[PDB]
Amino acid sequence: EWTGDNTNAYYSDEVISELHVGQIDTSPYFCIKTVKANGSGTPVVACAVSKQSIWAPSFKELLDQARYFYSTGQSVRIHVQKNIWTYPLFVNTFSANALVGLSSCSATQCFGPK
Amino acid sequence: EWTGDNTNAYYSDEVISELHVGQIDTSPYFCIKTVKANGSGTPVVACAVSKQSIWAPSFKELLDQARYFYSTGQSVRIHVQKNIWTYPLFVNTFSANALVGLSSCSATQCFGPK
Amino acid sequence: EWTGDNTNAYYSDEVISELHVGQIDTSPYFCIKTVKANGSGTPVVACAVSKQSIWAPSFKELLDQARYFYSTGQSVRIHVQKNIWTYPLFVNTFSANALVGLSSCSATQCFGPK
Amino acid sequence: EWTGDNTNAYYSDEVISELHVGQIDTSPYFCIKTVKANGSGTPVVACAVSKQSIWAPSFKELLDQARYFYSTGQSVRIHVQKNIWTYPLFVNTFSANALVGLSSCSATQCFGPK
Amino acid sequence: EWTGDNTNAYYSDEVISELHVGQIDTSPYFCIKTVKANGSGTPVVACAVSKQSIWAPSFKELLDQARYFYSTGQSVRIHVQKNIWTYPLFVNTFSANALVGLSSCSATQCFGPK
Ligand SMILES: CC(=O)N[C@@H]1[C@@H](O)[C@H](O[C@@H]2O[C@H](CO)[C@H](O)[C@H](O[C@]3(C(=O)O)C[C@H](O)[C@@H](NC(C)=O)[C@H]([C@H](O)[C@H](O)COC(C)=O)O3)[C@H]2O)[C@@H](CO)O[C@H]1O
Ligand SMILES: CC(=O)N[C@@H]1[C@@H](O)[C@H](O[C@@H]2O[C@H](CO)[C@H](O)[C@H](O[C@]3(C(=O)O)C[C@H](O)[C@@H](NC(C)=O)[C@H]([C@H](O)[C@H](O)COC(C)=O)O3)[C@H]2O)[C@@H](CO)O[C@H]1O
Ligand SMILES: CC(=O)N[C@@H]1[C@@H](O)[C@H](O[C@@H]2O[C@H](CO)[C@H](O)[C@H](O[C@]3(C(=O)O)C[C@H](O)[C@@H](NC(C)=O)[C@H]([C@H](O)[C@H](O)COC(C)=O)O3)[C@H]2O)[C@@H](CO)O[C@H]1O
Ligand SMILES: CC(=O)N[C@@H]1[C@@H](O)[C@H](O[C@@H]2O[C@H](CO)[C@H](O)[C@H](O[C@]3(C(=O)O)C[C@H](O)[C@@H](NC(C)=O)[C@H]([C@H](O)[C@H](O)COC(C)=O)O3)[C@H]2O)[C@@H](CO)O[C@H]1O
Ligand SMILES: CC(=O)N[C@@H]1[C@@H](O)[C@H](O[C@@H]2O[C@H](CO)[C@H](O)[C@H](O[C@]3(C(=O)O)C[C@H](O)[C@@H](NC(C)=O)[C@H]([C@H](O)[C@H](O)COC(C)=O)O3)[C@H]2O)[C@@H](CO)O[C@H]1O
Repeated sequence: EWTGDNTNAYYSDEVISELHVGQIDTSPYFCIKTVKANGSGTPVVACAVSKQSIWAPSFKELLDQARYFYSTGQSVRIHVQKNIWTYPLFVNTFSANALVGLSSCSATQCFGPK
Repeated sequence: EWTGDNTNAYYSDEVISELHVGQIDTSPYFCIKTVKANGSGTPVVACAVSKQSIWAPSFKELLDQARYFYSTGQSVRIHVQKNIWTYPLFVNTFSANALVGLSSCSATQCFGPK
Repeated sequence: EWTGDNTNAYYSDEVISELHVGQIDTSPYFCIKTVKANGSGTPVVACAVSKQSIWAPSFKELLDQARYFYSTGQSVRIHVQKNIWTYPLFVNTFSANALVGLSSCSATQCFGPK
Repeated sequence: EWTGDNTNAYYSDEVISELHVGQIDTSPYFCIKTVKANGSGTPVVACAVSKQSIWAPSFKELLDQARYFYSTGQSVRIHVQKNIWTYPLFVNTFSANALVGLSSCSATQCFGPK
Repeated sequence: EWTGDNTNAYYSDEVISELHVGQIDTSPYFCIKTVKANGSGTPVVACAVSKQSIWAPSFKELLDQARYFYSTGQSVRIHVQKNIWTYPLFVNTFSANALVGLSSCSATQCFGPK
């Protein structure tokens, strides 16, 4: 598997606006919120939980890269795979998206799979 | 278990104002204090111990997040599980609360379980 | 093997312009895009992939160093080994270049092999 | 054992003046120096040594926390256990104080065992 | 062995001018160049190789301490042991000096072995 599989969803020109970290089922997890840098669209919520999903190996690098991007506030493309999380109250608070990639976006192009 | 369980407590629009690191019983641990962004209400102290309680496997993420929210001074929702730590002079100095989550807060809302 | 083997290629006076982090084939990975400080020449793309290639041991060090040199926008020499990644989609989204070294530069020389 | 044990000694309103990193008999170590924020008293020196003494599990948590309080220069409470390091030249260079905790100090009381 | 053995060599009031990360013989390594803050004297180049020499255990501590001092630009004392590294293409580019510790320096004194 790869972040750039067309079986994943991505969203260009996003700013990570909120950040949460917590625990579920003996696993640490974090979620981010992103909103469009130009005020449009609707927000995207994605999580990563450290020992679940096929994306578990990525957890610490994702979290670290989320934390960095969140602090600079730059334009980023956000990559997810839908319909991964299953605890109903959890997906209610956040969503069922699994974070799978982050790409910095210039004003013209983004630096990730497309 | 889950950070967002209803058996836990949360306190919104807090800002982390104190941070302390030590060791207890061969265990790294940290403690934070939080005060209302407006300065009213009663402070919240919560603690994480790296080898103890169901919440140990998230020790370092929570430390890393508590540190980041500590430096920015931003307003956050802090989540605890009360009546966890039992060494009475530890508890007297700090709390019986286990830290189990940290969410960023917008002025709108906070990005965490309710 | 060594970063400064003549079987490797390097590009001085570059600026890490873009950063992407993702997961491929159970490995967390990152790529960078470096531009000549002025606008000259063609960009170079280079990836490091946890647990993959002979350069795997250096993954975390090159990821932290890249994060730094990218936060500063300072001049660097970037060292690569060509034709390492073989997945044609990944190679077309990025490059086959394995990142193998990163050097700061002053106004005259860069601090690394050449 | 605990940072807060009355058999341990501590110092309020310190600022981490210096920071040093080295190795001694197999172990990475670091030493800090603190002086009172008002100029009073005499400097405190404290060291932590990896894989050595009962405080060894805290080495990296304590180093990260020492680095951070160093970078900010904020007022802190340093907790130590005295007479731990015996290496005569090392102690004459720094001290035999083993670093057992770090506490933030704000307008009101220092956040830690008192 | 100890950073401050008089069989080692040190230079005070230096600034970390350049940083390089790379890999050699399956081992991440890094090197630094230091110049007198007053401009006097000749640079010192020192390196740490994560798998080799008796200073291996402190590889990561020194890496983290070098990166911090390099980012503040503050004056330091660098300690090295001469004539450690043997591979001539490596020593010709950098040095045979192994990095063995780092101290922060006042305008009057350095906090470390003399
Ligand atoms: C000139 C003009 O008027 N352009 C606007 C645009 O606002 C908008 O185009 C956006 O910018 C780029 C190209 O113009 C990108 O292609 C965007 O396309 C994607 C993206 O984010 O990269 C493609 C991606 O596959 C889509 N993701 C999914 C799951 O379908 C997303 C997504 O559809 C949007 O970002 C919306 O996301 C949310 C949650 O709101 O877009 C593109 O957004 C263009 C859109 O058609 O409308 C023009 O008017
Ligand atoms: C197409 C199809 O329907 N195939 C079916 C599956 O629907 C079916 O579903 C799985 O059954 C398992 C047996 O209980 C599990 O319950 C699966 O859900 C869990 C899991 O254990 O893996 C339940 C668990 O509570 C979840 N944890 C959290 C924090 O939410 C996990 C977790 O969500 C996932 O591990 C991570 O996300 C994913 C999707 O990877 O999901 C359940 O899906 C299964 C047999 O019952 O196989 C086919 O028969
Ligand atoms: C009077 C008495 O000891 N009764 C106990 C039961 O309570 C006991 O479960 C224990 O509760 C104790 C206090 O009532 C201690 O918490 C026990 O051990 C420690 C531990 O080391 O694990 C002691 C230690 O002081 C505690 N650390 C701190 C910072 O307070 C820890 C820590 O609190 C643990 O995480 C427990 O907290 C929770 C809710 O998980 O507990 C603890 O075992 C039971 C078996 O011990 O039967 C009686 O002996
Ligand atoms: C005699 C005197 O000091 N008079 C006043 C004091 O009111 C006050 O002195 C210090 O004020 C601090 C509060 O900000 C602390 O209360 C000091 O108590 C401690 C401390 O640092 O917490 C208590 C601690 O137990 C002591 N540690 C040890 C090993 O004994 C330390 C220590 O004695 C001092 O920090 C000095 O140590 C060194 C190396 O310098 O003190 C309290 O003493 C302060 C208010 O203005 O100054 C005087 O005016
Ligand atoms: C006011 C002004 O313009 N300049 C002064 C200088 O006089 C001063 O020079 C330094 O003064 C220091 C404190 O007095 C030390 O004496 C320095 O000597 C050492 C050192 O770095 O610690 C002593 C040390 O033992 C020597 N190391 C070895 C292996 O011999 C080194 C070494 O010789 C030098 O660093 C030169 O090395 C190279 C390759 O360049 O010197 C002394 O340098 C100045 C700081 O340089 O700051 C002002 O106070």
